Amino acid sequence: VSTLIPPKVVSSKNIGSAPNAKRIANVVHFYKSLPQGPAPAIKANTRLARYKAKYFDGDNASGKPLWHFALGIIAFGYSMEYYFH
Amino acid sequence: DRIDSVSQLQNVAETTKVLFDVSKETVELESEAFELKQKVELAHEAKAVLDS
Repeated sequence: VSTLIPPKVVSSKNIGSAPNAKRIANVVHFYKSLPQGPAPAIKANTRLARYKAKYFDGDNASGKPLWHFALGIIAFGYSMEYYFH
Repeated sequence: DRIDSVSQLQNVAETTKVLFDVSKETVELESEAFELKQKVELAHEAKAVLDS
């Protein structure tokens, strides 16, 4: 009809409602993120925890970490047979 | 890509309203040409009477 403001209508809606939702998820995701792998908390030792944080730790995760249980139970069971048999 | 969607709007706020005004006021300046066409048509009519 006459003059208007075709571009200035970005007030009524920002570009990309789906991109806006994605970016809003991105802001919460990236902001509420550790600076560089923060909050590790690996070490622990209290009676059994000295074995948990050492033997159930994934630095090795080899076969001996489970085999310690077998060796210990064998130590218990040999005395069990000695007191039993 | 969100930054890119923002990239086009960077050098557009410079002259969006400038165009809004340039295409408005200069178009508003057409009443002068309208009235001048009116007088030119009156001149054509009278000149044609004289030519007759």
